[PDB]
Amino acid sequence: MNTVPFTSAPIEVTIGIDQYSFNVKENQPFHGIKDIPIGHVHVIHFQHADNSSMRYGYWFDCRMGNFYIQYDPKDGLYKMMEERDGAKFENIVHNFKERQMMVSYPKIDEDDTWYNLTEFVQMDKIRKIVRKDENQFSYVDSSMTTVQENELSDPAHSLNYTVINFKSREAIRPGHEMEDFLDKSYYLNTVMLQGIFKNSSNYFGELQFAFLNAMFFGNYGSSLQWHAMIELICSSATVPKHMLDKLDEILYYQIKTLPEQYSDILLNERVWNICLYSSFQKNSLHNTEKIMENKYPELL
Amino acid sequence: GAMNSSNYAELFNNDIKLFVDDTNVYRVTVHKTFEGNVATKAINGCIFTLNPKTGHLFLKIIHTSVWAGQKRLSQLAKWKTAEEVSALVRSLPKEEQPKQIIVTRKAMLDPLEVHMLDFPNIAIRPTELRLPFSAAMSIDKLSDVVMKATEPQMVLFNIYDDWLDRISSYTAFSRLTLLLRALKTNEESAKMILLSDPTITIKSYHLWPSFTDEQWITIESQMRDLILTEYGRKYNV
Ligand SMILES: CNCc1ccc(O)cc1
Repeated sequence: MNTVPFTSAPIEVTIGIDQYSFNVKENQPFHGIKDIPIGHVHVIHFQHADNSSMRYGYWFDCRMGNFYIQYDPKDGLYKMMEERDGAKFENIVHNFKERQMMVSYPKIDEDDTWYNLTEFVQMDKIRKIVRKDENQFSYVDSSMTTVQENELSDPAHSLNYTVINFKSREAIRPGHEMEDFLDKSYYLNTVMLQGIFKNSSNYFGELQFAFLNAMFFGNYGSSLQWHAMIELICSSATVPKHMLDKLDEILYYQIKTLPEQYSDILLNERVWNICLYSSFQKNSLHNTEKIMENKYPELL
Repeated sequence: GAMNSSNYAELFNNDIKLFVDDTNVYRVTVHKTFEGNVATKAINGCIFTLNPKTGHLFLKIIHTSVWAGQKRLSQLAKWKTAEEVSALVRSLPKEEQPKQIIVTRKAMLDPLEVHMLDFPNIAIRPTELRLPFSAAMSIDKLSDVVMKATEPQMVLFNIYDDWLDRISSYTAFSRLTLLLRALKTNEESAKMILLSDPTITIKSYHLWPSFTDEQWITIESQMRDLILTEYGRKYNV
């Protein structure tokens, strides 16, 4: 189990860690989160009591270093930092536990939700989408735009998701105009799986990262990216059977975890109705289809 | 964006553009089989591609052989249309390639947009107008060349005959759409009106009769009266 200490909590803020979150009052003695399960990526995120715009946060993996949070009153936000002095870090963490000023990552032992949401997410791939190689953790917020969005302005702050475009040079073979547009098995398997992602786990990883960014920050271009990668699979007639079964699990926990009051902006009617009911793969998403009908029969 | 009543006059500026109408590409008769089941038989069709400014028509004849052994023909028809429009643009010199292609039916957007992927500076546009270009097979010389074809064939016509010697493109397109509107609403009457006077003939190299300016006015009035009447009959007004 690992720890992320906080120097202080000078401004009222709602702190999230993965799918959990806590309300912290202005200058309440708060000094970190403990018992964070080692072995997965994690996201610690913030929404100030005063500005319910701009959700922001940091992707990190505790194995890659000792990380902590500290409020910056010039830039006005909680920043993640790395402590390289391992001794000085065990010391702060111990003294803060001793004083019991830390919340415990509140995992139920029965609950695999976070594992299911993050099965294929790797810190190494995150740092290629969020390029900032001087830090081992990755910052994301509500307002960041994606590379594809920018193409249609500051690239340093860009989500370098893999660009997917059904009416592109990349999407269609010369002479297979109709075949490939109706049956994207070529965009999916040859150009994306074997070409760019190399395997389905990296593909699934970016898909899962995109969803989490849309859920935790309402990042609109991540939502676009998540739907695009769902649609590419669902619109391919030929998909490895292992991918289909894992996709149904992936989508199931994502739908299960979504706050009910957000389905309106987070779920694209067209893609889902096409995936669940019109696509080649209508029959391959039994669990995702059952939970969608019993929870959001409206959108359908 | 979409072409509509407001941006209508853009058709007659000097940006090259083509209308594409796919309505007559896949044409069937529907009959009964020995066992009493219904079956279709395809007849020859055409892509109707027209430059509204110059009257040049690129009538691409779709021979029934192109459907042989193919499923989901109505969907395939839209892709074949795009495939042939694509090839037509790619056959033309650069300075004759259109800057826009306006499709009379929105289902053509995606097929044309994919066949034209590599042609990113040609804009594919839908339209809100109710253009009567389906009636093109009511023009005898066009229906004739389509039904006689024995192989895929491109036949070129000027759909305005020689009108532009004397009237504007705007006026020429308005005459064309009025004539086709009438032929669509009541072909038999429309055709009666055009041929009634045996002394007005159609030149071998023309599609329509050699009316004088005055006789076109009478004709156009008669085609307007036809159209209004049929509407009252349709709706009881
Ligand atoms: C020639 N039809 C457009 C097109 C589609 C795909 C492609 O790789 C190149 C060109």
